[PDB]
Amino acid sequence: CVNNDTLSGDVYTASEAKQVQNVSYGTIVNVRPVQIQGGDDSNVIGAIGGAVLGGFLGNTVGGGTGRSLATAAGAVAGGVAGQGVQSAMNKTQGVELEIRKDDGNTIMVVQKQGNTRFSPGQRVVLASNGSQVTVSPR
Amino acid sequence: CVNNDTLSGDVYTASEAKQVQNVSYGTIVNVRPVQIQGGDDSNVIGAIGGAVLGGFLGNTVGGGTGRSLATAAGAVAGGVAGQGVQSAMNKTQGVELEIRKDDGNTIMVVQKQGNTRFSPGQRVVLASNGSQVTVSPR
Amino acid sequence: CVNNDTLSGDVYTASEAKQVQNVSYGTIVNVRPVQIQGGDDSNVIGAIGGAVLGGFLGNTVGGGTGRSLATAAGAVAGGVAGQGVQSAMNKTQGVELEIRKDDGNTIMVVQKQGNTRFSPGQRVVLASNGSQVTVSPR
Amino acid sequence: CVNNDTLSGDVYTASEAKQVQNVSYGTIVNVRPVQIQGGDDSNVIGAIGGAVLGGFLGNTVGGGTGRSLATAAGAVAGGVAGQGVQSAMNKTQGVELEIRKDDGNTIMVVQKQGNTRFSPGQRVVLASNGSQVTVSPR
Amino acid sequence: CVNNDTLSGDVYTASEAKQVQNVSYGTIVNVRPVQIQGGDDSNVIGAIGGAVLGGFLGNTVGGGTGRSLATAAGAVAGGVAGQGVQSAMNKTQGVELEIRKDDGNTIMVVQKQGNTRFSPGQRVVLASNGSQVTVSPR
Amino acid sequence: CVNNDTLSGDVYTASEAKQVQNVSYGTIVNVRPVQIQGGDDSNVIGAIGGAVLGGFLGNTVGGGTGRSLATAAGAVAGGVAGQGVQSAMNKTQGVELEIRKDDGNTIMVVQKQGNTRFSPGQRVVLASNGSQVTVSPR
Amino acid sequence: VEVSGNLAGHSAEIEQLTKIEPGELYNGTKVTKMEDDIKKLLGRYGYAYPRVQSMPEINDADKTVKLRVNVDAGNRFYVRKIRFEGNDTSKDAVLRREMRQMEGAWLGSDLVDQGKERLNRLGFFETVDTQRVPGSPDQVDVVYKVKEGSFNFGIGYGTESGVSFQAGVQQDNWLGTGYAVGINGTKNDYQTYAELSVTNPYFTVDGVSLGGRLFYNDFQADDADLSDYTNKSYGTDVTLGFPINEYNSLRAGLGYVHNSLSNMQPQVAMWRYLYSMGEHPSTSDQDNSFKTDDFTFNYGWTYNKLDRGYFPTDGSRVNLTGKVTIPGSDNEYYKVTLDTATYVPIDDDHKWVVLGRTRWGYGDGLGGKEMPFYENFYAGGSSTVRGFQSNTIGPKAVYFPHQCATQDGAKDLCKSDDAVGGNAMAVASLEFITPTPFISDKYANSVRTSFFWDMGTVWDTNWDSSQYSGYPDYSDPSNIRMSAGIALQWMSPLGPLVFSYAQPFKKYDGDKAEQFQFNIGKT
Ligand SMILES: CC/C=C/CCCCCCC[C@@H](O)CC(=O)N[C@H]1[C@@H](OP(=O)(O)O)O[C@H](CO[C@@H]2O[C@H](CO[C@]3(C(=O)O)C[C@@H](O)[C@@H](O)[C@@H]([C@H](O)CO)O3)[C@@H](OP(=O)(O)O)[C@H](OC(=O)C[C@@H](CCC/C=C/CCCCCC)OC(=O)CCCCCCCCCCCCC)[C@H]2NC(=O)C[C@@H](C/C=C/CCCCCCCC)OC(=O)CCCCCCCCCCC)[C@@H](O)[C@@H]1OC(=O)C[C@H](O)C/C=C/CCCCCCCC
Ligand SMILES: CC/C=C/CCCCCCC[C@@H](O)CC(=O)N[C@H]1[C@@H](OP(=O)(O)O)O[C@H](CO[C@@H]2O[C@H](CO[C@]3(C(=O)O)C[C@@H](O)[C@@H](O)[C@@H]([C@H](O)CO)O3)[C@@H](OP(=O)(O)O)[C@H](OC(=O)C[C@@H](CCC/C=C/CCCCCC)OC(=O)CCCCCCCCCCCCC)[C@H]2NC(=O)C[C@@H](C/C=C/CCCCCCCC)OC(=O)CCCCCCCCCCC)[C@@H](O)[C@@H]1OC(=O)C[C@H](O)C/C=C/CCCCCCCC
Ligand SMILES: CC/C=C/CCCCCCC[C@@H](O)CC(=O)N[C@H]1[C@@H](OP(=O)(O)O)O[C@H](CO[C@@H]2O[C@H](CO[C@]3(C(=O)O)C[C@@H](O)[C@@H](O)[C@@H]([C@H](O)CO)O3)[C@@H](OP(=O)(O)O)[C@H](OC(=O)C[C@@H](CCC/C=C/CCCCCC)OC(=O)CCCCCCCCCCCCC)[C@H]2NC(=O)C[C@@H](C/C=C\CCCCCCCC)OC(=O)CCCCCCCCCCC)[C@@H](O)[C@@H]1OC(=O)C[C@H](O)C/C=C/CCCCCCCC
Ligand SMILES: CCCCCCCCCCCCCCCC(=O)OC[C@H](COP(=O)(O)O)OC(=O)CCCCCCCCCCCCCCC
Ligand SMILES: CCCCCCCCCCCCCCCC(=O)OC[C@H](COP(=O)(O)O)OC(=O)CCCCCCCCCCCCCCC
Ligand SMILES: *C(=O)CCCCCCCCCCCCCCC
Ligand SMILES: *C(=O)CCCCCCCCCCCCCCC
Ligand SMILES: *C(=O)CCCCCCCCCCCCCCC
Ligand SMILES: *C(=O)CCCCCCCCCCCCCCC
Ligand SMILES: *C(=O)CCCCCCCCCCCCCCC
Ligand SMILES: *C(=O)CCCCCCCCCCCCCCC
Repeated sequence: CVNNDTLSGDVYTASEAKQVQNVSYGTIVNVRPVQIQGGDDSNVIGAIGGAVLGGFLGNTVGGGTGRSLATAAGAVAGGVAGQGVQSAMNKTQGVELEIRKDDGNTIMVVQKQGNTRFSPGQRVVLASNGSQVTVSPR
Repeated sequence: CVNNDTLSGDVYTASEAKQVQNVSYGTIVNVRPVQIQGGDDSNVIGAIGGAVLGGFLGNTVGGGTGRSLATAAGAVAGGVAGQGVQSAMNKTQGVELEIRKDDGNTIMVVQKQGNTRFSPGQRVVLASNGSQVTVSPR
Repeated sequence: CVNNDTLSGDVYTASEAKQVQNVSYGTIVNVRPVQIQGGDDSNVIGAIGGAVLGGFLGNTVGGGTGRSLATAAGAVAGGVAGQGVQSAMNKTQGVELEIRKDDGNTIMVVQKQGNTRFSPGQRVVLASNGSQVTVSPR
Repeated sequence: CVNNDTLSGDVYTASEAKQVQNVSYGTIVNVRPVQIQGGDDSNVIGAIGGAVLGGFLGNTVGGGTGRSLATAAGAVAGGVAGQGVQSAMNKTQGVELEIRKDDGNTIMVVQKQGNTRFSPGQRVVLASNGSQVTVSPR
Repeated sequence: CVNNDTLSGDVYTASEAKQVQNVSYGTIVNVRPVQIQGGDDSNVIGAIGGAVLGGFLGNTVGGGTGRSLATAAGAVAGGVAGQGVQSAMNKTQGVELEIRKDDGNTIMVVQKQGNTRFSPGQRVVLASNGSQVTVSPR
Repeated sequence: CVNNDTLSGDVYTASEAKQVQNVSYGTIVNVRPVQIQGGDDSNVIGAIGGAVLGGFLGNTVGGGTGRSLATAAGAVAGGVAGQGVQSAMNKTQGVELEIRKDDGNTIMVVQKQGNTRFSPGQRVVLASNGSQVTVSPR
Repeated sequence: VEVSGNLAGHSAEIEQLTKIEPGELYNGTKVTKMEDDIKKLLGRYGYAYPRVQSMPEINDADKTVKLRVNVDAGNRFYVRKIRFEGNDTSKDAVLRREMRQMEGAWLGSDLVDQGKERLNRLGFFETVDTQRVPGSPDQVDVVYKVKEGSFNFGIGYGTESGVSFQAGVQQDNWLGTGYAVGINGTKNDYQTYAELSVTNPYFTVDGVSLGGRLFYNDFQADDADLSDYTNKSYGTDVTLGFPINEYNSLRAGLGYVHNSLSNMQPQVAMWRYLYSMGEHPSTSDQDNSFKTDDFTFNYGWTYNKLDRGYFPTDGSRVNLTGKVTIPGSDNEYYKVTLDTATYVPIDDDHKWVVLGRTRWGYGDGLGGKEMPFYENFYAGGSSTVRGFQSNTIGPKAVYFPHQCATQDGAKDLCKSDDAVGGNAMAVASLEFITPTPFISDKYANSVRTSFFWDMGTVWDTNWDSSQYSGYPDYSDPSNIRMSAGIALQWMSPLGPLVFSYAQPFKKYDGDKAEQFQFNIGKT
């Protein structure tokens, strides 16, 4: 279970605490909702977790040869269901915003949904870093 | 199961969140549907997952020398079907977009089908980065 | 329990005692509460401590083969709950402070909430290092 | 079962999705049909998969040193037939397109047959990249 | 069975698909027939494939020491025949073409025989690349 | 036992002896108490040390599988409590000092509380090295 | 950009082979690459010396950098002779392929720059050094220069055989011809191996490799915890070897072994074998000399993918080997041994490592005759399945009442529990390597540790249970033996080290155990 809970404007990593952050000001246009994924392509740990638990269920039908077959068919089926479920617990609701800076530009940034509700037009206060940006309200 | 799910205009990898990415504008022509193949050509993981399930299935017919032949022919047929069936669960719909940037140029970009349906003649905003571009509507 | 305790203004790493820290002065705007994450994204240690205690909790039920099923399902469930509970033993309160230096600028910095309670409009004495900043109130 | 299904203008690899790639225009002359090889020169896998099944078919005839001859003759025959049949599941129909770009030139590009049938005299758009070109009709 | 089936003017490999190749024109003189060799000089595989098969054939004749001599004479005879038949199964019919480019030159190029029967005097096009040239008719 | 004992003004490491340290002077303001946390992020020594001892305390209850359950629950609870106590013997009292150098500046530095008592308003002899500083009182 | 010079046909392609996007600031890499996409190509135009050098006008006022690319083309010079001096063994043939311009071709210094360096990966030069025809201005050479038996002594200590010596002379160049001649000698509790060895690595110019092995394995059993039998064996093997992949190899050869089986502690497991061959000495007295001469054909295969030789944590390593006699010697049999290895690192930072080595075997006597007992497989021990005493796993023998002796009243098959081995072997072990704590984290990435769960199953494929009721069927297909524990391995100036402690958790009666084992020197 990847802990992709740090992509909020309401949860910071310990890598960026007690560190100095530049501040810019800007207004906001076009809030729209977007799902956010994370992790690896392959999901190795979920694969084995599925495979073993789906193997030990294979033993529990038949006996002789029909058991030896089912304990492998269940194994590969559980292996597939692994990757099928692990990549389903990283889907996290979120938002994507483009914002009009008072410099006079446009950028867009994507964040996890939080408690705050954005609107099309709001004075949001950027925090910048070495190419890491958060969008706080008001 | 390869996850070619982040190729949509609707899902972002966790490496592309809380980042500054530029905004350009453009109009759109030439939308046509195209399929996307994601993953590796050799595709070895499914070869084993087919070979073993087709090998244990070879231990179910005949006996004596006639069982070894069956449980080897079944093994190679399982391996062949394995590579054949895995590389056919990465096929994924997609679109080809011919967008005219308001600068005055033309580029095309391919992008997994999502839920929103593009049209012949629309305004899209290019969320651009170091050669990764997502085309959102409006 | 990865030691994410040195992210306050009341506790220092031993790595930055007996070193030179510059002093800047400033006033403060818009304190808001935030949470802080720390440690790993994968939580390897919680995985083991959930896996074994979910395994040996499987052995207490059933016998024969149905024993050998529960004593792995419990292990995988414990493995999930391990990462589940470790990454909830690090959510710690904190604050985000935007501060205006006498130079004429603005920055914001994020810290672990301690005992003292900042105020909206005050004087804070910045300690600066190689891009480490702390806020003491006076 | 190596996957040569990317060689058409109707399928893209995953490494050519969500990227910026230029567009040039042109007309078409001299389309002619061509077959397309692919993959390996040695067929080291078809050789093994043929050798094993050819060996296990030699055990079924004779007894003693009359069998032990067949269990090797069958192995060599299966080994040869392996390469013989594997390099027969890579023959793919395709086309050879010669096209005049509007800049004033002529080039020729080869591409796997798909659904659309190109015509002698038409307009096609050249999707260009870092020395990769795909030809879409209309 | 070395696959020199890509050496025609009617088959392309996988590595040279969907790429831009120049076009040059020309006429043709002096077609003549020629054979083509393809493969290695050591023939390390045909030797073993003939050796084991010629060796097992020794175990059928004689007894005692008389067997253990025939099972080596047969082995080296099979060794000779293995190379004698592998490298006589890579011969391929082919042609050797002189062409005069319209640019003003004369070059020679050699190809595998296909279906079309060239003539001394005809217009043929050179799909050119970085030192690989295929001569298609018209 | 993490050795955070060299953080006083009355103790030096064996690397910072018999080397030249520059001397500067200053007055002192704003002394306040601080806690110093010294050592590793992981506490991966008392974690095992508590784990083993918490384990053997498990074999001493129950009987059979109910024993083998406790001989692991004791481990991780013994393992976790190991870190919780080791990180409680690295806390050390200390002070924060705002010194004005007679150069005309201000800096701050923190130290392990020793036997001398600093006060707000006094003369101190800042000893300096390659970005290492101590503050002797006099 | 700008072009100032003669490119012989790359004048317009500057914005395509050597392009950037306007506005990009002054770069030392993405502006020098504009120089260096035509600096190497031009040896494809037969041009010998492609010179590209660009010195902008660095303008600061409103910040445009006007590049000026002076490219002057080389010329068409050729490949006459390739000349190596001082070296009597290195060839002008292989030291042509490891360079990239063949003999008789258009030649250039800059497009032979793809050839000079790889010549040193032969492993025998100290340096690999790198001409117009002397006093003739058209044809040209490419030249190189090269700068070019040490004893070794090994003394160890251990648990499996305790003390352990090595001493042998190696000289990897026989008078200047590349033959690899090496000698070795080892002594410990059970065997003393004193071997001579030769090799020619290039039999064929293309890679075939022929080695002839003269060995001598003066072995002994009792000290090695087995039952009693003594072996002084001498034999000689020759094998071919031809590279095919650089990730592979292959071998075949003819191997003659000669053994002197004697001093046997009478027992059924070997006395089945004696009958079937044709030797039935006294069944309770030990003065008997069974002599074998086995000729035997052999073969193999290989695969290497690991990135780092020392403390490797990447790739995949494989091995196969088989063997069979001709049916024209003393004992006739065959043997098939398979090996595996796999170091899977989960991420680039490389602190989590996964390793597991699978091994399989099988042997048989062909015409109803039996595999020689000294050729069997042994499992259990430090190097394979930690926790159980060396060799201790394998269905035990059955001593006869001999001189179990008639002084105490022995009148039957005295059931014994002594390890002998077996003919079908299968060992798996999944290992899960973890970081190195408790030392300074500056250098806490060296001394490796892992937690492991090792299995091992050898059985007698022909053992009987029709005839042995009070004994189990010693051919059970799932008499596995798992074990776990810990061990610490590393490097120190006193050789290779490891210390262990592995608890045997699962086992059967008759299976000994050995919780703790160490390694200094060699095992
Ligand atoms: C969909 C759901 C999921 C899938 C599966 C679910 C299954 C559900 C129900 C299962 C019920 C089960 O009980 C069935 C059963 O196994 N039932 C079987 C079971 O009973 P149980 O139920 O288990 O209790 O066991 C018995 C064991 O039988 C025999 O055991 C002997 C030794 O054991 C004995 C003894 O000495 O007698 C007896 C035993 O009691 C015990 O005492 C043992 C003891 O261990 C030691 O002695 O000893 C062997 O002799 P040996 O050791 O000394 O050598 C013998 O080998 C022999 O008998 C040797 C045979 C060998 C035949 C070779 C065929 C290869 C074709 C390739 C050529 C093309 C070239 C390019 O040779 C002969 O028999 C000589 C006869 C002369 C003519 C034969 C044909 C020649 C060529 C034909 C070409 C055709 C062209 C058109 C062996 N035959 C045997 O074990 C059986 C042998 C007989 C042939 C059947 C016809 C198949 C034709 C298909 C090919 C089409 C060609 C175009 O069946 C097989 O080798 C299967 C081989 C399939 C291999 C895959 C195909 C590869 C190629 C396909 C093309 C892609 C069988 O009788 C039962 O079969 C029977 O009751 C008869 C009944 O029909 C069943 C047979 C099943 C075969 C189906 C396969 C077809 C599709 C494949 C699917 C993957
Ligand atoms: C808060 C909760 C915390 C828990 C702990 C706290 C307190 C508990 C402590 C003490 C109490 C406990 O000790 C009681 C007990 O153990 N009591 C048992 C204990 O006795 P003692 O207490 O020691 O005295 O042990 C004895 C063992 O019993 C049987 O022994 C046989 C061999 O024994 C023999 C012989 O004949 O050879 C004789 C015997 O005398 C002895 O000699 C032995 C000898 O030692 C060696 O042979 O041999 C085995 O046959 P075998 O060798 O061939 O294998 C057999 O297993 C067999 O025969 C084969 C079994 C196994 C089949 C399992 C597959 C189910 C798939 C589930 C998915 C759902 C949909 C897809 O199959 C069957 O038995 C057929 C049953 C069909 C129904 C199965 C449930 C599915 C329901 C959903 C279906 C879908 C429709 C909705 C085995 N059954 C068995 O051992 C039991 C088997 C029966 C099924 C339970 C029904 C309801 C369960 C609900 C769970 C989920 C439903 C939503 O159950 C189990 O193996 C455990 C199942 C684990 C499932 C986990 C799933 C993963 C969860 C992951 C979450 C994400 C039993 O007498 C007692 O149970 C009985 O007298 C009958 C009783 O009714 C069943 C027992 C309860 C098990 C359930 C608990 C598990 C929960 C998970 C834990 C983390
Ligand atoms: C939501 C619900 C959740 C579920 C929760 C519950 C879970 C657990 C609860 C506990 C109950 C469970 O224990 C029941 C049970 O196992 N009960 C069993 C248990 O009893 P107890 O537990 O003790 O109570 O064990 C007993 C022992 O079983 C038998 O043991 C014999 C040996 O025993 C003997 C001997 O003779 O040597 C004697 C015996 O007395 C004893 O002494 C033993 C001793 O151990 C050693 O000596 O020896 C074997 O013969 P052998 O050694 O020579 O091999 C025999 O297998 C045999 O003989 C060999 C079999 C061959 C079967 C395999 C082929 C299936 C095709 C699937 C793919 C399609 C292909 C493209 O052949 C036969 O059985 C002959 C049958 C002839 C007709 C076949 C029709 C099938 C054709 C379908 C075609 C469809 C096309 C579309 C074996 N039969 C057997 O074990 C039974 C065999 C029956 C045949 C097929 C019927 C159904 C097929 C469904 C397939 C769908 C197709 C689309 O069933 C099986 O092998 C299980 C097969 C699993 C297949 C997994 C999928 C693999 C492929 C994946 C595809 C995606 C059985 O009686 C009981 O069976 C029976 O009660 C059978 C009964 O009638 C019906 C059972 C249906 C099974 C459903 C499970 C599927 C889910 C899979 C999960 C991953
Ligand atoms: C994702 C691809 C992985 C494919 C792996 C397929 C392996 C198939 C194993 C079938 C086991 C049957 C063998 C003998 C049957 C028997 O009676 O065996 C007898 C013995 C024990 O039975 P008794 O208790 O009756 O003696 O062993 C077993 O039953 C073995 C347990 C099998 C269940 C484990 C499930 C698979 C292991 C882990 C999966 C690895 C996945 C890898 C992911 C990349
Ligand atoms: C990709 C092409 C690879 C081709 C290789 C084919 C493998 C051939 C194996 C045949 C085994 C028969 C010998 C013993 C017969 C017997 O009766 O054996 C009997 C015993 C078990 O029966 P008991 O319970 O009676 O002991 O063994 C088995 O049943 C073994 C299981 C066989 C199924 C394994 C699946 C095939 C190979 C696994 C995949 C390897 C692919 C690797 C690719 C990289
Ligand atoms: C974070 O989520 C870490 C991964 C935890 C493992 C999750 C995988 C669950 C496996 C389920 C197996 C179901 C088998 C179904 C067989 C039909
Ligand atoms: C992601 O989807 C990876 C999955 C890899 C294995 C998928 C299942 C393939 C096995 C099919 C085997 C069929 C054999 C039939 C033989 C007649
Ligand atoms: C720092 O906090 C490291 C902590 C190490 C892991 C401790 C977490 C305890 C795991 C509890 C597992 C729950 C068991 C559920 C059984 C069904
Ligand atoms: C993808 O196309 C490659 C598949 C891997 C090799 C499988 C080839 C099948 C071998 C058939 C063997 C036929 C034996 C004939 C006996 C005379
Ligand atoms: C592609 O061709 C792969 C090489 C396979 C080797 C082919 C060997 C042919 C067998 C000839 C055997 C002749 C036997 C004569 C004995 C007297
Ligand atoms: C330097 O100080 C080294 C680390 C010291 C480790 C001390 C471990 C203390 C263990 C206390 C046991 C309490 C366990 C209670 C569980 C119920």
